[PDB]
Amino acid sequence: QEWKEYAKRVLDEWEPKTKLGMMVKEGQITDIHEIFRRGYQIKEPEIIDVLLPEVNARENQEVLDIALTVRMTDSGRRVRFRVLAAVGNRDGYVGLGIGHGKEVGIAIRKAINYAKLNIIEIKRGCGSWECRCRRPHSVPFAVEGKEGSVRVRLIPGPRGLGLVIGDVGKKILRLAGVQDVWSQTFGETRTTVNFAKAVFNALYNTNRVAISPEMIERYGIVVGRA
RNA sequence: AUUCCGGUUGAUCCUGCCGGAGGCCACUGCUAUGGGGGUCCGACUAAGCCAUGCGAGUCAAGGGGGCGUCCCUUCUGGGACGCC
Ligand SMILES: [Zn+2]
Repeated sequence: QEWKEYAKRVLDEWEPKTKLGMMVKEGQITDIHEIFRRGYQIKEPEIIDVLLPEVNARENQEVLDIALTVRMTDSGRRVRFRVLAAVGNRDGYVGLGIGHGKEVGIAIRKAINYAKLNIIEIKRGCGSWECRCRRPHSVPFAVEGKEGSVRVRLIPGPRGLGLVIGDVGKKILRLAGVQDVWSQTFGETRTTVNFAKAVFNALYNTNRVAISPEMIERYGIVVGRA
């Protein structure tokens, strides 16, 4: 219950500034599923700390890309660090973020904060021909997501099959809780930022697919926590 | 595993090729304790050329002969089984 007591400490010594922060602090909101699909803005990392306190674990925190960028000036070179990171719990909830700094540590901190701010909620299940089980071990059905030039299609896979995707998408899916999947990617996958954002968009798009009431039972669809 | 990674810029995103990464066959450096199973080993260039030995024989119950043994009447001539 270390994460639970961490959440209690945050809720104690946190002073809300936004409407959603006030809702959480006063107690109108108790479960993270309430802050989604309502149009609210998440601008305080303390909200995510309180509602998903496990995202602060190192095992649940993943730094994806570190890049050095240069600005030219009459004096010389101005170096800056761009860090692309991802956080989340290994059940339904994942987030991705970008941070910039004069130092790698500052960039990492800002990227983690922005990933927490951008956290989303996904849907999991099983819709593969070779599995036909009813567990949230893979994506419920085939989805697509594109960022820039990279197009990523995620397809359900049989239980026990590893994550057949690049390293970046593999880490993102592992943080999101998905365990088995097949992938088809087109475009420049070496662009880590675009690849990660395409995987993130593909995971998010699971909520854009209309489904029938019986499909939930058929595919074992689970929203957010399981 | 229905996968990616490095490389064009002071820095970025694309198109595009090259390389890395896996499997199979052929030649080859270094090195090598065993035992089993298999449809492996002068096909790639010369279906180019070959010393020597062997790789197609069998039948005496189709036929007449020769050499040897035996049984012999006994100069006669007859019968067999061995080899040719
Ligand atoms: Zn399944």
